[PDB]
Amino acid sequence: DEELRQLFYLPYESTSTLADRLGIQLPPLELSTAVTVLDPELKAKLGSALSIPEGIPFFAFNKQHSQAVKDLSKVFIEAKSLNVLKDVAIMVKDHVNSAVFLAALYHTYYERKDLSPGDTPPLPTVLPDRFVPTFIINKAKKLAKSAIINNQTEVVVEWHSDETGLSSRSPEHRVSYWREDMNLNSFHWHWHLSNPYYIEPGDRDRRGELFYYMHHNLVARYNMERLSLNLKPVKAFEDWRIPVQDGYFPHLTTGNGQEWSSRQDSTFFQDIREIPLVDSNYVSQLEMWRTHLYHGIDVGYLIHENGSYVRLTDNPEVGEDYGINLVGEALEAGDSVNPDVYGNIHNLGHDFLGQSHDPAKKHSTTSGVMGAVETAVRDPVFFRWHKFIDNVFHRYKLTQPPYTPRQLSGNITVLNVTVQEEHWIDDYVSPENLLHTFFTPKTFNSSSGIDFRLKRDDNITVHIKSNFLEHPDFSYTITVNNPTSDFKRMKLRIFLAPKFDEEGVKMNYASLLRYWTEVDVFETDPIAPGIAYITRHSNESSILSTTAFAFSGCSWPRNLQVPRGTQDGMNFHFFVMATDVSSSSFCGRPDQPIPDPWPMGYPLERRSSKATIEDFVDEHPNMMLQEVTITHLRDPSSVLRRPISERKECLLFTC
Amino acid sequence: DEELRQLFYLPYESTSTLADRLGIQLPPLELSPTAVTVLDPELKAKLGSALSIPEGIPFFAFNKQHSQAVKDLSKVFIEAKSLNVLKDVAIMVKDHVNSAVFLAALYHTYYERKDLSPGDTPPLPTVLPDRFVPTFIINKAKKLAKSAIINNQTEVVVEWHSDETGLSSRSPEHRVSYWREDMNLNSFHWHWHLSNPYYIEPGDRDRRGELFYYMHHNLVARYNMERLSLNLKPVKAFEDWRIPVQDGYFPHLTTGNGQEWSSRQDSTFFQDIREIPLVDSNYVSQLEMWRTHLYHGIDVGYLIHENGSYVRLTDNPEVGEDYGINLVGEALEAGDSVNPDVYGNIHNLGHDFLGQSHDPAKKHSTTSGVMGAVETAVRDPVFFRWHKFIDNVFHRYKLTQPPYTPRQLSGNITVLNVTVQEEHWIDDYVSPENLLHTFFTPKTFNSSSGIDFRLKRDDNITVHIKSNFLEHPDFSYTITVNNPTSDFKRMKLRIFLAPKFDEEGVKMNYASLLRYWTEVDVFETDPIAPGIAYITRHSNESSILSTTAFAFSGCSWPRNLQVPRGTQDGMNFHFFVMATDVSSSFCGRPDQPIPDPWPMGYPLERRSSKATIEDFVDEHPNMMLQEVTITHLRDPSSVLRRPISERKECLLFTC
Ligand SMILES: *[C@@H]1O[C@H](CO)[C@@H](O[C@@H]2O[C@H](CO)[C@@H](O)[C@H](O)[C@H]2NC(C)=O)[C@H](O)[C@H]1NC(C)=O
Ligand SMILES: *[C@@H]1O[C@H](CO)[C@@H](O[C@@H]2O[C@H](CO)[C@@H](O)[C@H](O)[C@H]2NC(C)=O)[C@H](O)[C@H]1NC(C)=O
Ligand SMILES: *[C@@H]1O[C@H](CO)[C@@H](O)[C@H](O)[C@H]1NC(C)=O
Ligand SMILES: *[C@@H]1O[C@H](CO)[C@@H](O)[C@H](O)[C@H]1NC(C)=O
Ligand SMILES: *[C@@H]1O[C@H](CO)[C@@H](O)[C@H](O)[C@H]1NC(C)=O
Ligand SMILES: *[C@@H]1O[C@H](CO)[C@@H](O)[C@H](O)[C@H]1NC(C)=O
Ligand SMILES: *[C@@H]1O[C@H](CO)[C@@H](O)[C@H](O)[C@H]1NC(C)=O
Ligand SMILES: *[C@@H]1O[C@H](CO)[C@@H](O)[C@H](O)[C@H]1NC(C)=O
Ligand SMILES: *[C@@H]1O[C@H](CO)[C@@H](O)[C@H](O)[C@H]1NC(C)=O
Ligand SMILES: *[C@@H]1O[C@H](CO)[C@@H](O)[C@H](O)[C@H]1NC(C)=O
Ligand SMILES: *[C@@H]1O[C@H](CO)[C@@H](O)[C@H](O)[C@H]1NC(C)=O
Ligand SMILES: *[C@@H]1O[C@H](CO)[C@@H](O)[C@H](O)[C@H]1NC(C)=O
Ligand code: CUO
Ligand code: CUO
Ligand SMILES: [Cl-]
Ligand SMILES: [Cl-]
Ligand SMILES: [Cl-]
Ligand SMILES: [Cl-]
Ligand SMILES: [Cl-]
Ligand SMILES: [Mg+2]
Ligand code: NA
Repeated sequence: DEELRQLFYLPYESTSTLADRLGIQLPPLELSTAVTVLDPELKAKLGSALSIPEGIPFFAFNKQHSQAVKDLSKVFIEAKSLNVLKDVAIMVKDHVNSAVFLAALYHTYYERKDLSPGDTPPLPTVLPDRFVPTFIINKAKKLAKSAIINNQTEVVVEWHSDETGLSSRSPEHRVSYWREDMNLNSFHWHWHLSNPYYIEPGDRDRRGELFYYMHHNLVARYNMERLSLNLKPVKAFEDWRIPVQDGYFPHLTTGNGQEWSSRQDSTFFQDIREIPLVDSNYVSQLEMWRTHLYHGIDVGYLIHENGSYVRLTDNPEVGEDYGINLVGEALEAGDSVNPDVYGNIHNLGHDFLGQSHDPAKKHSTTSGVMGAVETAVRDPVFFRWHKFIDNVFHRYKLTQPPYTPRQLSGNITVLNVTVQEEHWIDDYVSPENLLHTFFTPKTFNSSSGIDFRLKRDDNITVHIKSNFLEHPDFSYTITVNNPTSDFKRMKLRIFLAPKFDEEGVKMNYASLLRYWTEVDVFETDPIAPGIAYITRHSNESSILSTTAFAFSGCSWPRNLQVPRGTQDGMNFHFFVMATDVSSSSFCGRPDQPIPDPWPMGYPLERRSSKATIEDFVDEHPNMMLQEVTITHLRDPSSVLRRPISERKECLLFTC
Repeated sequence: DEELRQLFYLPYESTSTLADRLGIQLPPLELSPTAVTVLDPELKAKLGSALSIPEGIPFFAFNKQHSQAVKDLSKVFIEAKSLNVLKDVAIMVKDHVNSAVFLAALYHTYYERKDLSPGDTPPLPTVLPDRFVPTFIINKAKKLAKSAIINNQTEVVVEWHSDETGLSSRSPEHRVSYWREDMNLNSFHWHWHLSNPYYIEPGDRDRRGELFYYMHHNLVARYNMERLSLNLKPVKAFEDWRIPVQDGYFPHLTTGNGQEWSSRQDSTFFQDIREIPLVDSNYVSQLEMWRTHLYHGIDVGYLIHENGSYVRLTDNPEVGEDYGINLVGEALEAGDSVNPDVYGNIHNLGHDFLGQSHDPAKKHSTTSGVMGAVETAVRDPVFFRWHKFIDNVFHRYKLTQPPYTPRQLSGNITVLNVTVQEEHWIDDYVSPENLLHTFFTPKTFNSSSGIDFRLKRDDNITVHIKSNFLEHPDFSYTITVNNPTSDFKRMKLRIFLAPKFDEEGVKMNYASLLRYWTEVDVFETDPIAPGIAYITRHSNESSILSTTAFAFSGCSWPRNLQVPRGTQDGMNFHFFVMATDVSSSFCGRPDQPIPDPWPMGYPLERRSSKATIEDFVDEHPNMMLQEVTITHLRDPSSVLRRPISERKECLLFTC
């Protein structure tokens, strides 16, 4: 139902206001203004859903907030039909926190089999306040008021990065376009609502490992963006007695008029003394959880709360859990084997950072953006926290034995690899193995999210325009040989990493492990004996799902599919492996197991005796190491032939 | 001109919006690159730097560029040939000037023009309610307004409590937030600085540097009395600028342009302000060297003029010589300093260092904190730490002065008796002699003169804002004196208040009390006939007051804060009375000299060989030391007779 989709709209307005605008029939009303009557029978089913007060965000990492979303979605998910779901939504909407309501709805599309996440509205069209700076939203309300007066039905407002921080004095602001990318922040929301740590254990396959894998890829790609910008790779925030050097001022205000808290430079990670105090958590508490978890990783087993020991291995027996998954569930934490011993490090860390401006709650303040999944990626400290988290996972990966020859062997030989950018501008054909990136404006209709009307009959639409990194489509072709006498199935596994570090030194195999990111991992049609060519288009990538919002549901943003690269051209490894055998691979499918038994990111998450990626690949005929150049264009038209006039004369052959 | 007063209204709206609402005839209009007044080139050429301050930021009173802009705009207003022309100029420039700069210039104009009276200016909270009322409350008002209009309701009242801006149970400084955030006190601060701006043409005020000292000394002293009433320790100067400011402050204020005031976390360093542009920066060690230079001048008894000559510092001046306290004040503020290059601009810049300490290198595109503006700075607990430092500099200077000689303290009139009596305020209770009370009472004002709450033009909506204030009953005092001479004698009575005991319960000696004395009433009497006379003064006549939520207009110590809070059990205060031989006193009069040649606060700002105030007063028949008790009532009706039936028995005589 596009009737269902309407429930996402105008989340800060009453159900009556939404219903009036949309011609939705309402259940009985009463005065709390006009508010729906909440049937006692429905209320009895709602668990803790109503316990979260209106006027604050959904704090996804907080136990009480997550339980409320889980409790509300439970009713939505268990509704006997979509018509009944629609009725329950309409009835409860006036009585639940709006962000909790929205989170529960999105989660419901992932959990219900008769709903598709691709049919949910793009998050920025629903909660534009989460992605657009305070001053721009305020400027839009102004422009709307004037437009209505002068009988203008449309207005467009826009902004630029030059307006939320000063790059010339703040190196971290150089990558704010990427951290603040509305599609990336929405992807983060989708990931956590598709794979919430509070999910009933068993209803996901390898969710702890997927937590590791998606965030590993998120951190790796961030670093590629940093290298593209002449920044040093992100440093883990691991010594928690050192103040967080780089603060962050989000410049965001919620639809309830609540401006998000900021964090000054040089703020300490401090004990959170909650209200009530008995709900508090402490830095040395998190440190001891970390100590316990490091011990378990180092000795190769966790202790179950039931007293038994659980082996950690990424070479499991049939029916045994993967060690990476067990560590992930313990670290997030989700379905931990022992909450009392290993704790809740990653989630609470978000809340410590998000409350660090007022950790003893003396000043009656809001949380910072680290406290919410749809905003946390904006903050540079997100990536310092996740580099720490990825370090824990890599610590575990290093305890695993290298893949054996048999574990890496394959029947298919990889013979060649070529990458070709598609046509994107007249009179230019990209040389082979060269990819480009550039900035392009995108515009969306914010009136689905914010009611800009002064009075009922006003006809006003506010469009919001801003710049996004983007790239032309590209394809690649893998040439393989099947030397056997029968048809062979294979999975192609393709990963990207920069060739050089920030010092210009070639990264060895060990260092590259921290960088490999998924380009495309998929099964081919059966390969006939002999030579075959397999061609994939960038829009088909395993990391994508299926107008400012190209891909819907849970998807790595298509516009951030290619790292920025540099004006001179930046060199990347393009690793290809042929191995014997519609949702984003980063997101998984709620109702299906991970098909592939190999660990996520295989084979490039384990140590090797080989010193270089070159030496590693040379050992295996089913692996090939290709190379591409990625070039950022400040002015895309620069690729065009310039006249003989205006042509530049070079001092040293090239200029 | 009540048409003049209208210019203060709806400061965030266009001139067209104001004129339309008020039926003001407009000059020619045009469309800016909406309807805006045409600004005559002839007027523009007269405006100096007034137009250089962009719309959308506050007036930053301590900043030299902002103050110059207010001075430049007010100049045109003040020099206008008539009030009709003044109104014309105001109407014409309103669309083209920063609104806070506009308002400041207008208030200053009432002080500076002889045909205008500051008492006729609107109360500041009715003009800029956003400066005094929390963000959440203004936003709640907008919501209540929208609903009211829809339901044909022409009036709405919103209110709030201190429990909503900080948590007293975890933040001792919040216990005195009611006083620091008192809207009348903050308005008084605005008035003081616009009546006595440091940028005034030198000579157009008498002893302005000394008045800067004196008003702030009284402001700090009264704050300390409020702290003692609340079982808080007296305020500590912020003097070692290497130490982070322990107590932060989150103002919870948002301007009418939607710009939320910056906050300051606990434990924030006082840091170099690297301005944009960088050449406009100032540095902590720079301020420290100005301080070193000033301490030196104070200690050796002279300042060095920028012309190379030395200027003696003395509070015993020759006729025609400046007062040392005045010279120090002008150097410290700074205002008409003898040597800007040597003594600097310590006090003003310190406000800006503190106000920008959340982002001192301007990396994060942020706004200033409340310390940057005169109408908000008093809210911040650090205001009083900064002013305790400032008062310490002034006291350092006062201590270099020789004690008053017998001749300087002698008088013809003898003080025989002193009595204080609270007026009637509740039926069936008469206050015992020498007992004063305080309690909290609500006050309400109409905010619709400041904020346009209309959705569309024809809406009839008024938003009242209600909140609690400290208050006290009227009181009077009577001084019994004797004139033992043979002719009529005129005298000035000088009455000061200070607590008797410090925070440790120890009797404060003479030296300690110097830091506490605050003006109660200083005034000249009618000539006193030979023999005995009784002089009775009502509290509403006090010299510290000027002449409905806003009792006294123009520049006045708040009547509601005239009496320190006191305690539930009753707190004891010295009430010092001196008879000396011959429009708030804190504000002075713009056009007239200080009539009294004695230093402000005489004789209780100099050292004495006498150890106690008792010993000091006993030496002089024209001085008497009285004592009063001040008792705060949580519930004012508690003073009433209770039913014999309901009285509870005490274990230890009293309970
Ligand atoms: C911008 O977005 C909103 C989507 O909510 C559109 O508003 C709808 O417009 C249709 C056609 O006028 C109305 O029938 C609906 O009642 C509107 N929905 C709501 C909730 O207001 C709007 O049309 C879009 N504007 C443009 C230019 O496409
Ligand atoms: C609240 O304050 C405003 C003063 O600004 C009053 O609004 C005026 O009301 C009169 C009478 O209706 C109008 O003619 C004026 O045009 C209004 N002025 C403005 C600027 O709107 C309002 O009346 C006050 N409300 C009460 C109850 O006193
Ligand atoms: C409002 O404006 C839109 C776009 O400007 C126009 O297409 C439409 O006819 C109007 N809608 C209504 C209901 O008046
Ligand atoms: C603890 O739980 C695990 C579940 O896998 C089980 O295998 C083990 O037997 C349990 N320990 C005991 C002694 O119950
Ligand atoms: C190749 O295919 C055979 C037959 O399916 C399979 O059993 C074996 O695992 C593969 N061998 C190699 C060389 O990896
Ligand atoms: C791979 O393909 C590229 C271009 O299509 C070509 O330069 C190269 O010769 C090929 N290598 C092999 C082994 O076919
Ligand atoms: C790839 O996706 C983008 C956005 O959806 C689209 O512009 C482009 O045409 C797509 N390419 C193809 C051939 O589908
Ligand atoms: C607005 O409402 C008030 C009462 O709240 C009323 O006195 C006044 O007449 C109204 N204004 C108009 C123009 O009707
Ligand atoms: C410097 O200024 C003072 C101010 O009174 C004046 O008396 C003195 O003559 C000046 N010094 C010189 C040398 O000009
Ligand atoms: C007392 O009055 C006389 C006459 O005016 C005056 O000279 C003297 O200064 C006054 N004060 C004292 C203490 O003598
Ligand atoms: C002062 O006045 C009070 C009350 O009016 C009286 O009781 C006391 O005796 C007086 N003292 C003198 C010295 O007159
Ligand atoms: C003193 O001022 C207050 C506030 O304006 C007023 O309520 C009281 O009546 C005044 N007292 C007298 C007697 O003027
Ligand atoms: O989890 Cu995805 O934000 Cu730390
Ligand atoms: O000066 Cu009155 O605010 Cu420091
Ligand atoms: Cl149901
Ligand atoms: Cl942008
Ligand atoms: Cl701590
Ligand atoms: Cl508590
Ligand atoms: Cl600069
Ligand atoms: Mg100090
Ligand atoms: Na909110």
